[PDB]
Amino acid sequence: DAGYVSQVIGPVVDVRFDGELPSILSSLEVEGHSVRLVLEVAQHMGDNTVRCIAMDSTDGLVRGQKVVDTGSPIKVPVGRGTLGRIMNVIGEPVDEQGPIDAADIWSIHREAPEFTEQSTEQEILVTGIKVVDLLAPYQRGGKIGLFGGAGVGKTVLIMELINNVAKAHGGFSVFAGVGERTREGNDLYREMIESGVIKLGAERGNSKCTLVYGQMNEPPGARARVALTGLTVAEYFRDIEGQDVLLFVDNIFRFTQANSEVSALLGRIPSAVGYQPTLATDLGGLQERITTTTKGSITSVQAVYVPADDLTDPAPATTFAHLDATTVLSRSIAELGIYPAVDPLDSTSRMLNPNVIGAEHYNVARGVQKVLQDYKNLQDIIAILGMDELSEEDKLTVARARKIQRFLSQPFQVAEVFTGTPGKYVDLADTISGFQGVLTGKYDDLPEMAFYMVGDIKEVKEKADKMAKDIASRKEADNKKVSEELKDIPSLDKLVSEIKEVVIEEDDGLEEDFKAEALSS
Amino acid sequence: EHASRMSAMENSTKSAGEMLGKLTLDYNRKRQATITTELIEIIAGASALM
Amino acid sequence: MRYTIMVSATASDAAPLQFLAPYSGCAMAEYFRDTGKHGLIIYDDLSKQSVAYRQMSLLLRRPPGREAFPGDVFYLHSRLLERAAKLSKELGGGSLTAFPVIETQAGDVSAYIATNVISITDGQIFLETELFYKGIRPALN
Amino acid sequence: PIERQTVAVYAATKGFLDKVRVQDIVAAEEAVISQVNPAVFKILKANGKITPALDAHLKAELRKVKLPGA
Ligand SMILES: Nc1ncnc2c1ncn2[C@@H]1O[C@H](COP(=O)(O)OP(=O)(O)O)[C@@H](O)[C@H]1O
Ligand SMILES: [Mg+2]
Repeated sequence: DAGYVSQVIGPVVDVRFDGELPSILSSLEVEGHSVRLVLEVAQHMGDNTVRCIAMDSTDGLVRGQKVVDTGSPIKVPVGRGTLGRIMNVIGEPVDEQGPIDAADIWSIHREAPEFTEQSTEQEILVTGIKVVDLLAPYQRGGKIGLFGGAGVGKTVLIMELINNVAKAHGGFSVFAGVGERTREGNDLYREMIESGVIKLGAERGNSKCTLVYGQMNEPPGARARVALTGLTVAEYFRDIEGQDVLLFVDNIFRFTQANSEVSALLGRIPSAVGYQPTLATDLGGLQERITTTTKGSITSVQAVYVPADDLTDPAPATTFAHLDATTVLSRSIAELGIYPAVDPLDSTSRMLNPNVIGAEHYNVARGVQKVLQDYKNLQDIIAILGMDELSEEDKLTVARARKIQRFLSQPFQVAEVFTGTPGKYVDLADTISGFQGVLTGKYDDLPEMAFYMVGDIKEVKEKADKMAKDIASRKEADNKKVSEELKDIPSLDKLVSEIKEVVIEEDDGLEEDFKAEALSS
Repeated sequence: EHASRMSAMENSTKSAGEMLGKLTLDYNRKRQATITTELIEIIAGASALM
Repeated sequence: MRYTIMVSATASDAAPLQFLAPYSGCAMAEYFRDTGKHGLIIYDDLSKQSVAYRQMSLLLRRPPGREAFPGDVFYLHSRLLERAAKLSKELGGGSLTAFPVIETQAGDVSAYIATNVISITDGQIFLETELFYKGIRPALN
Repeated sequence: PIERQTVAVYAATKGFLDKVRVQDIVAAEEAVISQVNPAVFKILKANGKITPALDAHLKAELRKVKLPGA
């Protein structure tokens, strides 16, 4: 009736079943474990043995431990009762707010929709980020990828896309935290209590977001299936309630890394640079479910970590064919201080056709990319020689591109604690109007750093007029202010005497604490 | 001045061709070595299963 | 579409089904070659077929070679691409023109599947991304 | 300590350590930490901020200092 553990090697458990093996992808429960240990059948090994991956740690598993087949795959709660909650990979609440109310429980494994129920509709998703909505504009209903190595700004950009797109739109949101830091998953949770996206207590039904978290400490079996769990919550909102969903996945790279960590223990000889042989089809089975169908619409935004800033690597390179907008973030843009560090040339969207976004958005975007590409072909000769042989046609396209480079920078409303600047939402029309000014020489007289970290072209003129006030405001405070004051710069021990001297205890006293922890519990 | 810059920029295209030739020999050696290295990693992982 | 067939083995399809789709698309296109008409076959991402075939071979425990590809991965693409011919006049005179599509990474044509298909095919249309942002579209090197 | 780091970074970012030879900035700030007031560190450690009652009061106390060369 039930099976027993026959082999435990790392996160991969073999379970021997006397009679009627469970199906592949089905969920098994190990009873007698300290925590709830869910296994998922990866393959039939062939001697009435299945090979499984564990959704938790296998420390404490014993050969011979009873394993109960559940008869179905991993089933998670879906519905409005998950809005405002944090789920596990297996659907357990990890926010300590009680059990999750469930309209239905759904298998996290399903097939891709079909070819017949695909949606061929392109409408722009305006994000407020002017480098995005100019050069690589996002599609309302399409898959969006945020590429970039470690520390270029994938999580700040995906945080700014949350409060610029999900903070006011019609449907619901799902954040799938797949194998990233627990600290920033708590930062995202507490930011959405304060923003009112997640409401706690009796106002929980007015939430607009569900978190599904599978962060870095979880075993590779867990992180390989969180993206399927968060997608299942998004697939209920699309298939059953028929409405538009936003699905944010932080590092879809970690889904491919997690399958790669168990892959050799599942008996697979490795593929190229170290990934599993099923790398493209494991990834393709996931991304083909995140689609706009004829029932509703899932606007996916996936961060993709590129390892060692390498877009050639097979896990980022496979993701590129799955997306409708690939915002590529670069370290060289980040090292100059342009934030968001979007590579303006490498970012590609499918909404950048003239018959989709119009001609006055397409030609500005193709004009901005031409001036930035020409500058990179001159920067080979500027960094050697130094722009005194550059024709004053080439000198103007260096000054125009350097204004274009800073004008793609924008202060983010969520990066207000990194950059000391309140964030700017730029509308789509003000982005088109601004870059058409910088391209056609309408703003050639303004300084270069007047474009840096501003909203639109009206705030370049409110910053160039500000800096030309405040550089000639230097010499008021030179000849004075050293002495002769109203004595609110007072004497020495005047400022030392309001120092409330805190009592130092001059010994740690932990052995009195350690005995006190023995008497408690 | 133009005729000594011409002899100076001839001596630096040679120096940037001699350096480019040593780098391409160094790149082909690294190109051959990483193909051997990735292949030994693949056969070792296969021999551990077979 | 009144002249086009589309053979579509998408990303969620099994790796055997993406391996066989250029061959089953070629057999559909070989109908027009063999009956005197003219064909145009396009294998868009033939480099994605070879990844699907490498998946089947490592899982069938066939011995891997360079970048874990099989031994017969040159024979995979050559046996497919050599079916694009111009027939002689006593066989109808029909033809099949192939356009395999190979995606390089950082313009590396020394990659293993890329050197295989460059050997098999007659020409190449190299599209360089540096010319793509200079406004030169089609970005033909 | 963190209060002598920010005072030495104040002495370099408020322009008090140009006119100083670049070879002996290492020995210039060894004066600057030792020749300013030992009570100005206690206020910066207790406040944690360099207050408006102190950023002039320290930059006018970063003038009564003897730097090498000068
Ligand atoms: N838009 C931005 N504005 C200001 N600083 C940024 C921005 N994006 C990234 N950064 C800086 O880069 C650091 C790393 O960004 P992070 O969001 O952690 O990217 P990743 O998740 O790719 O590592 C941040 O802590 C922040 O200091
Ligand atoms: Mg991150």
